[PDB]
Amino acid sequence: SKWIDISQPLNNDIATWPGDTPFSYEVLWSKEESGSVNVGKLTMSIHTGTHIDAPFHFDNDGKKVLDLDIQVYVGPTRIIDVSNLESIGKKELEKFHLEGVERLLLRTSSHGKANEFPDIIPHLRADIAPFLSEKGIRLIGVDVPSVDPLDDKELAAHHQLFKHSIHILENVVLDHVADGDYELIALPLALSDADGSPVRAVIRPI
Amino acid sequence: SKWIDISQPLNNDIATWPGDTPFSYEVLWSKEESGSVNVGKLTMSIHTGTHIDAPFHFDNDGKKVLDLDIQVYVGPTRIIDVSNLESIGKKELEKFHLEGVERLLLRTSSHGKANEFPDIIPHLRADIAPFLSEKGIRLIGVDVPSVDPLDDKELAAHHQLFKHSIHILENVVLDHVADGDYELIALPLALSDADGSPVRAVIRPI
Ligand SMILES: [Mg+2]
Ligand SMILES: [Mg+2]
Ligand SMILES: [Zn+2]
Ligand SMILES: [Zn+2]
Ligand SMILES: [Zn+2]
Ligand SMILES: [Zn+2]
Repeated sequence: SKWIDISQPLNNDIATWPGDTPFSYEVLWSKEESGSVNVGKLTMSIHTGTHIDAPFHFDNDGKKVLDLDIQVYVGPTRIIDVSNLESIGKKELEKFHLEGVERLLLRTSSHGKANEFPDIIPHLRADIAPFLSEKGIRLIGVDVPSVDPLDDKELAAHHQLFKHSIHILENVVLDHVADGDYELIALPLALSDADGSPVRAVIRPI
Repeated sequence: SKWIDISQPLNNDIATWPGDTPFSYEVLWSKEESGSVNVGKLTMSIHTGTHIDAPFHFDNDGKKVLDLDIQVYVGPTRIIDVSNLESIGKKELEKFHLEGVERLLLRTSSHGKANEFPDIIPHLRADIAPFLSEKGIRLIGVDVPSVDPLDDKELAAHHQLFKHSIHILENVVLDHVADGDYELIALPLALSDADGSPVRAVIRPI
């Protein structure tokens, strides 16, 4: 079975958090100019497109990207539909059979426009974290830019998730994939000091 | 079996090519400033650390990163030792068992210092490409910054490899891994317009 891309295309039209570094890929020096190669430059916010958060993003004493365990970001994953819900917590996830699940992707289908930043999204409620952690879930992914409300300064979901050893993947693209079981790859770059990393998230049906 | 990291750590001390953008990770907004999060800004040449080249790097009409087939960058890989050789071509690879191999990583052990740019490296000779392609090899990886000599402006190996449908992975770290068969992951970011991408390359022993 083929790997399926669930990442947002990265280009100058992609949205960012309000005021954050705009995405920029540019050819600084062309093959015609250099006589051999197109020399590029990439400038971006960490939290652009499909990406993972490190605890340092919301906790000054939290792990940086390179400290994160790579095993978390590769392996069996379950994908479920949680569309048409203002927020997702224990109550909403109790209806799913999640025994033995290690990684969980949530399709909210709430936004899905990579080149616009949403005004509101469905967030995850804090009680989701003990619930998921008890099941053995080590990674949660969402198809929106955040696990907390866009205007929230407390970031209760970010904090509680990492308190329970649950890692965070944001802006996956899931409208073209069915619910069910897959193998996931969503590896951070080896960034020694960073608060997160863009990733190429892909999945393969089991 | 656990995944093993074969990527170079990315930080402000990493080496770059002569003439390339220096690597920069900075915290744009501190948690003190934003009131909630540390937000990072990443500026880099795509040919920094462990990365893949897109044909657009050396051919104006070549594919950009997002156009590359993701299947090439995930799957069975063989790792072999080609240390203490000034250059590697058909002659040097004939002695290896490579039947059915799809992806090949070459340990030159020539450099291995991510924070220094080498003065000389072992390059791949152009006759490597028809040889590897005939065996079905779709990806070649090296533990140095280039498949061509550092001062070479023609980039014969880059061109010939692509001419034979062989993709290119550079700056893997292989000094801590044994020869043999593994599963490789080395996925480019979903960069619409780029000449290459940093990757998180990891391997798992069969
Ligand atoms: Mg020229
Ligand atoms: Mg603390
Ligand atoms: Zn984020
Ligand atoms: Zn986040
Ligand atoms: Zn390169
Ligand atoms: Zn190259």
